[PDB]
Amino acid sequence: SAVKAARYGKDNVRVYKVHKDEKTGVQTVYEMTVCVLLEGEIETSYTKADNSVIVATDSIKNTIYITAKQNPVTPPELFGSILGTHFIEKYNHIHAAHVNIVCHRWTRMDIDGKPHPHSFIRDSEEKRNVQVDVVEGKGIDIKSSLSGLTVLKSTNSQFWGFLRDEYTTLKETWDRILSTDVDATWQWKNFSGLQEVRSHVPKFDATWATAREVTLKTFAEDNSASVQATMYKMAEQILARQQLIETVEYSLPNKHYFEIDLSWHKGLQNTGKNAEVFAPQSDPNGLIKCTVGRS
Amino acid sequence: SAVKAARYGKDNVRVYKVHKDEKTGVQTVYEMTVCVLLEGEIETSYTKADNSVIVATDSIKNTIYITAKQNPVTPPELFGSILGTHFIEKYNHIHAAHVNIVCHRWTRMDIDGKPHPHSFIRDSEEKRNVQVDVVEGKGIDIKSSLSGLTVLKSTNSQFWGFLRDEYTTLKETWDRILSTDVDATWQWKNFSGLQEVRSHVPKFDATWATAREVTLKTFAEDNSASVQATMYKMAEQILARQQLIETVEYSLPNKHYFEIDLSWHKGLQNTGKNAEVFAPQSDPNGLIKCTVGRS
Amino acid sequence: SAVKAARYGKDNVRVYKVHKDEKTGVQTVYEMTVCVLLEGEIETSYTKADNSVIVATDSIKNTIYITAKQNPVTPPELFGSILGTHFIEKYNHIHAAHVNIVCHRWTRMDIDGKPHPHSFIRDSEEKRNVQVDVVEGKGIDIKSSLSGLTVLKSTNSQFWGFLRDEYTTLKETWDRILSTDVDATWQWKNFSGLQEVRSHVPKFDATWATAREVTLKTFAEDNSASVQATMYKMAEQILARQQLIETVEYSLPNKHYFEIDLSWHKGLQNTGKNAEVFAPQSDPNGLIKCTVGRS
Amino acid sequence: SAVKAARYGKDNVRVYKVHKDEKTGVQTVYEMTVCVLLEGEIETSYTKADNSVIVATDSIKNTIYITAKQNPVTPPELFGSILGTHFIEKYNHIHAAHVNIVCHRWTRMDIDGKPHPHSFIRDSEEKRNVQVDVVEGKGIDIKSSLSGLTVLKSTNSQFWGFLRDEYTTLKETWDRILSTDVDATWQWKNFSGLQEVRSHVPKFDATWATAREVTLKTFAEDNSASVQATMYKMAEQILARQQLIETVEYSLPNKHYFEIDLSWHKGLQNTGKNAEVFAPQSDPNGLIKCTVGRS
Ligand SMILES: O=c1[nH]c(=O)c2nn[nH]c2[nH]1
Ligand SMILES: O=c1[nH]c(=O)c2nn[nH]c2[nH]1
Ligand SMILES: O=c1[nH]c(=O)c2nn[nH]c2[nH]1
Ligand SMILES: O=c1[nH]c(=O)c2nn[nH]c2[nH]1
Ligand SMILES: [Cl-]
Ligand SMILES: [Cl-]
Ligand SMILES: [Cl-]
Ligand SMILES: [Cl-]
Ligand code: NA
Ligand code: NA
Ligand code: NA
Ligand code: NA
Repeated sequence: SAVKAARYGKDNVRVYKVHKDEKTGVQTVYEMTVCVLLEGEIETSYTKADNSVIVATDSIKNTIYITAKQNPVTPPELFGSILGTHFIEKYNHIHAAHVNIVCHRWTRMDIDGKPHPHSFIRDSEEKRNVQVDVVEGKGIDIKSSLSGLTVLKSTNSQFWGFLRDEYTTLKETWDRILSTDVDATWQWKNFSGLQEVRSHVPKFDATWATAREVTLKTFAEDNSASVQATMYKMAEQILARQQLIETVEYSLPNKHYFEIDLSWHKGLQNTGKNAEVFAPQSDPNGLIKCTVGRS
Repeated sequence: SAVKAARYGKDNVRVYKVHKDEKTGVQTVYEMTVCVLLEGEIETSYTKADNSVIVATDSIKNTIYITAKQNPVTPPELFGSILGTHFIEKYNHIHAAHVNIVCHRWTRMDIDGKPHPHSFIRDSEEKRNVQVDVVEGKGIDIKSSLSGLTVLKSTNSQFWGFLRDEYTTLKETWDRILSTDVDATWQWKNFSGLQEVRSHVPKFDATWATAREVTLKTFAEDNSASVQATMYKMAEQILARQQLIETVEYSLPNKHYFEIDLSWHKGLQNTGKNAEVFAPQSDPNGLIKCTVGRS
Repeated sequence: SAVKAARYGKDNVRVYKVHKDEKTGVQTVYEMTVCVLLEGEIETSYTKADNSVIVATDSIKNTIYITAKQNPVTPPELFGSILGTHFIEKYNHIHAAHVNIVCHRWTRMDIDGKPHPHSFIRDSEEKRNVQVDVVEGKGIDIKSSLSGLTVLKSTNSQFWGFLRDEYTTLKETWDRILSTDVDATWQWKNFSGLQEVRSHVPKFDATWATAREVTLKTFAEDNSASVQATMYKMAEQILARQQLIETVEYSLPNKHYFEIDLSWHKGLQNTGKNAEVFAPQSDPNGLIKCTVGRS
Repeated sequence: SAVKAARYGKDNVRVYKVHKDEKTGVQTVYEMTVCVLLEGEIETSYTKADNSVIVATDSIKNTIYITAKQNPVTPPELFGSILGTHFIEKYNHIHAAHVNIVCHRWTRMDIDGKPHPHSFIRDSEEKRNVQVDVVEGKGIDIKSSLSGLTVLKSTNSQFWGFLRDEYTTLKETWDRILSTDVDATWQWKNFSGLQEVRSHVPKFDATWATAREVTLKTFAEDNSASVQATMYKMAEQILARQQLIETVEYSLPNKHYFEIDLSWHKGLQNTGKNAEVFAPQSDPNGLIKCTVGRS
């Protein structure tokens, strides 16, 4: 037997950081969940009980807190690059660090029309994430994403013209509900190291904002021929707006809302043009994925 | 053996309804999860296998859809009163209906600064709920609530002066983080029946809005001496603003964020006045409850 | 405004305890989640910011650990009685303690046919719970329960003879699947205090075992006319077997498995007597409740 | 812009199947959740709104039910191979099918010491899974797994000798609790097609059973030097026992149970040799992974 691949570390490390402007009194909070997995010359911990090569996962947890104390935690693309670089520079036998960060929303409260200096609201479960892989000699690969963005439009979605055979019961339609939970990932070009990541810092927040805006506008305005077609249009625009992105991936469930035929009850009309009451379906659901890159 | 209490019905009935203004093109969606449990002269279904007294739970599900087709679904206090009244009027041997409604957020999207006519976003997991108990001869009792409103303030929360004995390790503090998931319930005065509920329809949305506003402002502005003290002030204001409410109940977890002592590492200062990085605790949590009524 | 009711404490306190027999080498583990809420003369913490009446929730957490160190944690009915008695005896102004305990399964592993001395498996998510209310001057009220016991039978369940009207579409049936998650609660007669609870210690484990056995046998052997009828038979037997129980309550979802008509595809027969493939429904579900007591 | 990768299908398809022996009266149930994603020449559905290349996801759902009606659903490795082969053979432009199956436990009840003919219990949340990738011209790749197997041992776990530096606070230990949720995957050698899979049918259930047995025995009997070391020993044995497996992967969380120092309270001794009461930690957790293959 041989170890073909090994990685280990600390998952589900919850971190909060507060920034206090002494000038203005204004406080800003950041809350994340962090995962760090390491690889390197660690095979003997598995094969020979040799713990001397193990940086304890508890020590990894400590490091995350220390790094957050001494560095900015935003944008998470920078924080994660700093964190991963740390492990491969500090430990000679560690050659890769895999850092995943989930950012939780704490949005400043408006009270009486004015931004409150130190109160916040979790205004939805949408997340901003990063995956950062720091590999000794091979630079820094960053995948940024948004997830848990739940949307619905009540009309201007169509689905017709699909393949019909002896397994098909689905009726063509020119007017349906479309609802999904958006998972969108943009993959940056490889960066040579931390100096290069630092050089692009302003692009990370801006690109996140553009991706969200494009997603929302396109969903709302597209007279959609299918989930496939709509999602392609989203990906095409993001790539057009940020040249340092190599690929954009979307993964979208099609969360079905079914018509309910009530005609058995006193001839009540609740289908097609007369559909007002629908049954949301918890399962099953369509799942549609696409990765779009440059020609 | 005797049946001392019995109730039965359909839970987790998901319902969507759309309203279409043909004038303006504007669509509005409502999505709920509904539970209906019935009581009455049904003991023999349990004791004698006599199913003749059972209105099938499947029929209850059908009724919910039919009622939603033929009536307004908002405010949920009205919808639930209509639904419960239906069962006790229609079936001679059914004498109580217990209706629980959870309303899910579908907030109209702003695209380019303009309200979109038919696209929506789930802008958080906060819910608006109602519990309606319709009892033959005893009217309609309505409890309205908001839940899942998650908030945090980074300062202006204190906790000092509490009882100290040989079980106490907690240090007094003059500056801490306060974070909670708000569950707030207001109980209306008993209504004689549907005509009376209809007569008060405008008060339901207005009171929900006031309760939310009061909760948020009070949390943000109170230099809090304890969760207990802050929540009392919220309840006092709601009761003052709506005379048709008899009681207000709050149930608030105290979701702890712990300081992390980093002084073992190079003398790093991260406690008291120097606290910047904290560890959110998933469990355990304080749980603080209060019911406030009129003197 | 006046405080009509108030309670506060610590929820979600996870506790593990190990017992080591030095004779035999055999270890036994117990794992619980505990909630303790207190009531008494504490209104001024809410109304006047008077924290002097508050036993901090952190201190409540400490107490739970200390009590578990110094006392047996099984049966949970005894542990919870000891814990609640502590608070009302120790603090003059605390007059009620409400203790909820959820016991998690750690079942000893069989390796090579022999019981292992110190390895355990979580052999399902079924829980054994207790709710203990200790009220100064009014003794100790104990509700014991099992929950999360998920069962299914593939035949010998019928549902016919129910009320049919213009809201009914459900077809009568003589052969269906029946599946549920059992929640069963037995309420003990009031106990005068801790000495009395101690006097009945052997009955707690025995009654839990009987309730589970009766539930399982009755479900498996009853040619069920309805959930209502089957659950009544379970409750009747428990009450017959343990005289110190006053009431038994069951709450049972009816988790539907629907036939799938495949006849549109090449005349495939998959309904009634020919039903082999079914669609489990996640929602909605029937919910059936009964409380049975003594005549 | 170009489509670099695309896949789509139906997720969360819940399926139940019953087998009835008319001889003996004995019924056996199977319950799964199935996901099928397809790839092929479908780019134009995304880029040109050309739905003619789409086999509707609703039709995929129908197919799953039809296939389950006409074929055995066990072992899931066979069912998934049949299902995936179907799509690539039936549709000329579909060239890959990705089939994921989660099998849920329905274990026959023992009532009075005898196996019941048609009643079942969900005896834990452990799953048996398969991932089957059927690729036109490249055969059938099957990954089998077990997941959600939760275990704990109260002693005979050690962790000492690890790297200590200025980020390390963790104390070496010779006696700790070890608890994990086992996720174990075995990857079969590529199969040329369905005839070859059929030829190995008996090996699938047998290998699943061996993997579970080896996992459980090794966990219980190993005087563990680390999670890394213990998991390696599990993987080595599986590979030794089944030659048609190419790799074994384990992913194991280290779910921490912390000592609680109670010495501040009346000198109570609850650490090291005197540790009886521990605090289970919900987060963070160690995460340890290994892929082991043949030399
Ligand atoms: O947008 C859609 N894409 C699909 O592939 C599909 N299949 N069924 N319904 C569908 N709707
Ligand atoms: O606001 C608070 N109330 C309490 O009762 C308490 N106990 N510990 N900490 C606390 N904070
Ligand atoms: O056992 C049942 N009880 C009910 O009350 C019911 N209603 N529909 N189906 C049902 N099955
Ligand atoms: O078994 C373990 N492996 C590890 O890598 C580790 N790190 N901390 N604790 C640990 N325990
Ligand atoms: Cl779909
Ligand atoms: Cl608290
Ligand atoms: Cl039902
Ligand atoms: Cl670990
Ligand atoms: Na290195
Ligand atoms: Na009536
Ligand atoms: Na007292
Ligand atoms: Na093909």
